Amino acid sequence: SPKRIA
Amino acid sequence: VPRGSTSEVIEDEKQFYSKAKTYWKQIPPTVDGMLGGYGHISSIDINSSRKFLQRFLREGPNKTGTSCALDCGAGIGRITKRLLLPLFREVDMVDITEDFLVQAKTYLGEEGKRVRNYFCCGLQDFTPEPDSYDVIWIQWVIGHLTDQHLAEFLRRCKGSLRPNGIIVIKDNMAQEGVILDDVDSSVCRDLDVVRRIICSAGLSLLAEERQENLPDEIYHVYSFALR
Ligand SMILES: Nc1ncnc2c1ncn2[C@@H]1O[C@H](CSCC[C@H](N)C(=O)O)[C@@H](O)[C@H]1O
Repeated sequence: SPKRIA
Repeated sequence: VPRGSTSEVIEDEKQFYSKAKTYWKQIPPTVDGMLGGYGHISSIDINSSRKFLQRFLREGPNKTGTSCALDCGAGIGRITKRLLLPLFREVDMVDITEDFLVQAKTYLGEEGKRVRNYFCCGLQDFTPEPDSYDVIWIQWVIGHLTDQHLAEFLRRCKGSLRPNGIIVIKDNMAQEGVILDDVDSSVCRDLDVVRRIICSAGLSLLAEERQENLPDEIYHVYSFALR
């Protein structure tokens, strides 16, 4: 999915 | 030194695939589930994808047809519903998660009667029929394949394109290198890595576009049109 940059 | 291949970041390939399967089995079969808590961005995404795709549907020698599309990692059919069904006579879906394809039959409603094949399979195990698809749409799933399996899948996709057909990849891109997410069991690759893999598959770029109007905090998303 689209996701927060780790 | 950044990593340039999945073989630098995947400890155990069988576990990389098995953990991802378990992960998706426990995600709700909803748009918000498909988008990782970002269900709200779906309309921004679909509008952009539509504009991107329409560039290839113009009349002329190279016009992409509108008989059949393949939605890869389709999930419940978010993209099938809003982008592909309106533009293609038929659509096939492929996804590893059976519960999503079952949900799709409800989610897609009456228009879903034009979904022809629901393939429940990993992309790494899927060989699309030769000469079958005008558009092969691969969105938010390439990070679930190893580099070797991604290259191989793209080769198989090339063989399944109708004359004038295209493959579209739309996915998360890393600023640099190849980054493992060990929770969903996926990787995020930089643009150079993805382009390398595309080239390895015997494909060329027709167009590349960054997705605009996304939340600042998420990975950048790019679309690539290939043949
Ligand atoms: N190896 C694999 N082969 C095929 N599908 C996979 C896969 N690994 C994960 N998936 C599927 O990838 C999807 C990621 S969520 C994104 C869904 C859809 N592309 C959309 O943008 O709405 C899930 O439906 C999940 O089941």
